[PDB]
Amino acid sequence: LAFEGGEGAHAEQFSAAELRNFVDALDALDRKAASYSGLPPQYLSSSSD
Amino acid sequence: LAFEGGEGAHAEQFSAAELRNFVDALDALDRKAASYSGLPPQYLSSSSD
Amino acid sequence: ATLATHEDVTAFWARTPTAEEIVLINRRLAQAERMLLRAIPELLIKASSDPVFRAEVIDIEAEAVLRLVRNHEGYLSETDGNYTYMLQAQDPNRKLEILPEEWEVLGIVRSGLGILVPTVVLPS
Amino acid sequence: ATLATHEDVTAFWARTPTAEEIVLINRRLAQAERMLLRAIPELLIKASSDPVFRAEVIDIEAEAVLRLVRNHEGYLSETDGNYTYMLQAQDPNRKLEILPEEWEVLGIVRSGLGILVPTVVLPS
Amino acid sequence: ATLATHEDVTAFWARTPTAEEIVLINRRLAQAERMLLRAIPELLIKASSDPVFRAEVIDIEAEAVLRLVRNHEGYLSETDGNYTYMLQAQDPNRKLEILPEEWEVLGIVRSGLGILVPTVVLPS
Amino acid sequence: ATLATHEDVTAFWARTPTAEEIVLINRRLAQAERMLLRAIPELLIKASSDPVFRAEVIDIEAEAVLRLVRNHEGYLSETDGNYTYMLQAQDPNRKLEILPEEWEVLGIVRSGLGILVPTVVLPS
Amino acid sequence: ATLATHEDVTAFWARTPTAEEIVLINRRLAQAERMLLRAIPELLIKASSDPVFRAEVIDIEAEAVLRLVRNHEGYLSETDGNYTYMLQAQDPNRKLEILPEEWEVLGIVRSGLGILVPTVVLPS
Amino acid sequence: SLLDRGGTYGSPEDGFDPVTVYPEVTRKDRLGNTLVGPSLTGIETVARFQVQGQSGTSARRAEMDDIGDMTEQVYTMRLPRSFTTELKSGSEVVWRGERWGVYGEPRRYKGSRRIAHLEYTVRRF
Amino acid sequence: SLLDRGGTYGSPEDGFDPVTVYPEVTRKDRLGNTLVGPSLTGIETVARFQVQGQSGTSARRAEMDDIGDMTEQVYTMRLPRSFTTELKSGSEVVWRGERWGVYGEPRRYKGSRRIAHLEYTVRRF
Repeated sequence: LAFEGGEGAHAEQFSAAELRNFVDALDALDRKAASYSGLPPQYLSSSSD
Repeated sequence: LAFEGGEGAHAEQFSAAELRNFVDALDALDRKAASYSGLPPQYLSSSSD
Repeated sequence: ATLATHEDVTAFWARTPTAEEIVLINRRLAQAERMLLRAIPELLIKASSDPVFRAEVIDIEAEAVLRLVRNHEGYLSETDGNYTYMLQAQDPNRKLEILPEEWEVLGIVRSGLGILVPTVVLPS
Repeated sequence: ATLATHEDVTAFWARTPTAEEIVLINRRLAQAERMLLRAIPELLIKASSDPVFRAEVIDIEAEAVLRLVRNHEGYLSETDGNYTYMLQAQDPNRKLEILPEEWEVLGIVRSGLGILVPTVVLPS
Repeated sequence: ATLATHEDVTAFWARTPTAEEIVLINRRLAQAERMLLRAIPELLIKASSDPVFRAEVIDIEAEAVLRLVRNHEGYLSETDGNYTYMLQAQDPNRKLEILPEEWEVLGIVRSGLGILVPTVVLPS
Repeated sequence: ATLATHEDVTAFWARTPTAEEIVLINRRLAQAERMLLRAIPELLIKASSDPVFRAEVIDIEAEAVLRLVRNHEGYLSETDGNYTYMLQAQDPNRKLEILPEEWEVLGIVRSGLGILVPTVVLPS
Repeated sequence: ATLATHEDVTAFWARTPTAEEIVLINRRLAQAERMLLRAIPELLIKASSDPVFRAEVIDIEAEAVLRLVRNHEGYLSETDGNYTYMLQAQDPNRKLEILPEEWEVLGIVRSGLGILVPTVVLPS
Repeated sequence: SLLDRGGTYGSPEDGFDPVTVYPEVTRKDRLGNTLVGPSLTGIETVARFQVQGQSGTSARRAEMDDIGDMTEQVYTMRLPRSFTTELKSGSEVVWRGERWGVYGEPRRYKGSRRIAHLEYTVRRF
Repeated sequence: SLLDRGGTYGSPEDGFDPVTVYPEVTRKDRLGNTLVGPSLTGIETVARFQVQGQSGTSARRAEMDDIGDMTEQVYTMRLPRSFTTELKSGSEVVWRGERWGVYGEPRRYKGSRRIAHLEYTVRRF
């Protein structure tokens, strides 16, 4: 894109929200839900050993 | 590319969106879908052991 | 003759020219005419068909010439003791031009955004 | 045809125009009318039935001409015998314009946020 | 007649106007009243029924005209053989307006925060 | 009538006002009282029974009018025969205002910190 | 003989040149003709065929020269007994030049984007 | 332009007063001497009057009592350039209802087309 | 430069009036005295005239009534430097169809080769 715009005209952007800022709370609530229930860890945390 | 610059002209970019930011949520939802269904971890969350 | 005439320029100018400034006004009107006619090849067909388009052309020519003949001697001040004046420090009226906001009136609008498109010739 | 007349521009100027300034004011009112009509196609019809809108167009035309006939051929100062005057350092007023805050009275408003939309033709 | 009158503008100006300046003040008062009325459609109903609110409208109209008619002739300095003056650096070529501090006295006020709301059509 | 009177403004000015400056001072005192009476609805009630508070109001008004009236003609210099003078510089944009510290004398003040509070309606 | 004439320059100048200025104009117009004829090798052929193109070449030659002859003595001011004048300040060290927009009227243009192309000789 | 500003006899600008102006006419006396004086029919116009700098040897002469109640008054006087008629020595003006003589010929200032004008002096004594 | 501007008698520049200039020659009178006066053959040219003589001891003399309808006018006068002839004090000028005497010899200004010029006075009474 090419612009006549000048005299201080410029382009800038708002950043994305990082969705892992919620996912690392979803992992923390799966640890609590496993702790309260006493299920084997792999029933909730399917990446665990 | 050599340009005339009589305004004080300059080049700019809007940045790329990082597709990993959505894959962070696709991983989280595969762990939830696996956990609710009770399937072996590799049926859904195949990023697992 | 041109669409506008020296009677138009001497009406937007609040003053009457000498016969030496009249030939300048005619020469500048003939220069303004060709700029509009080159930008809009239809100009004479539009100006003979539509009276409000004619009205816009007539005073875009008259004001374009008025920007040059206004104070064309280049004086800032004069005196001879019993009288004197001083003018505003205007920017020099260097060349005949039509404003961007005058080109909007004839409908020859221009985009301030354009695109550069990269090309590569495709294989056989 | 003008709704406002040189009596309106005179009433806002307080000074009385000479026969040259009357011709100038008549031609610039016929330009200000024409600028508003080209932006507001309803203008003459609505001004014939809404009497407060009629007052607003007349005073906006008279303003638009007044700020351009006021101190034309703009002197900064003059003297004559032993009398002398000097004016405030005004804008070199050289163009007929209607202000954004006058277009808002006619009911037309410049939205200062607009968007560029990317597009690509969908395949077949 | 208008709500304020040329006696109010005279009383705040502290000079007796000439008949040309009375004609100017009558046009400006009509413009200032109409400018308030378009923003506050009940203005005349309030001013007919609350005498304290009426007094605000009277002085806001008189002030809005006064700052525009004060030195409208635009001299910075004027002189003869034995009397002269020079004025402060007042604003040249100024405009009729009502200030934010006058609108809030009339009970019109506008926020310094506004929300852009992203919206998307929900599917069906 | 107004709490303060043109004798108060005259006493702080240390000049006798002319017959029209008396009218200006009375119109300005009417504004100054009306501005205080909006911000402190009980103003006249407090002034009826607290003489120290009344003594403040009587010269918060007279100071506010005097800041405006003090050089209302807007001169910087004059000459008369062989006599001439020049003033210190002053703001041309003079308007009737009560200072933040004068509101603090009236016993009302802003806070320079305020909190924007995010809210979302809770589900049901 | 030269395509434009000292009468063309005189018409745009609105002063009668003295016999020394007539010689100067006759040298300068031939310099303008060479300068155009080097950039457009067909100039005189195209001007013999197209009278609108001829009119542009005539007025570009005349106006390109007029930028030099206008105040060529370099005065800012002179006085003569009572009489005295002063000029709006204007460019020192002027020389014969054709503007980018005058080349565009002659139908030739410089683009502001060019490519530097890396190259390496391929082996054998 | 303070030149050609003045308006018209029914409605002057601020700096200008309405005047009736009686241009030059030539007459014979009883003995055939050729005299000059004001016409019997005057044009109506507007004029700009400013006090002439009567000083020193001429300031004491403003009032006298050697043979009668006597005074001199001197003003420079100028007419808008739309007034094409030229006044001459011994032409007269009615200003403020009083009658004033043009004194000497007009002074011609001619430096350039914009500046060019005539200024007169008038006296009453 | 203002010293070299002027045009020609059939078409002057802005500040210059066309004139016929009669340079001086000497004649014998009846008794053999030699008198200066204007030549019979005039030269067509152009000249720059400016007002003069406004000092209080001379401004009084502009119109008189002692023996006749006498008036006196004074102007400084300059020809463009292309006019190589010099007007000695017996010379005369026809300006606006009136005949004006040169008055005293020309003033010479000579500060440098570009400033150098002659200025005259003309008078009519």
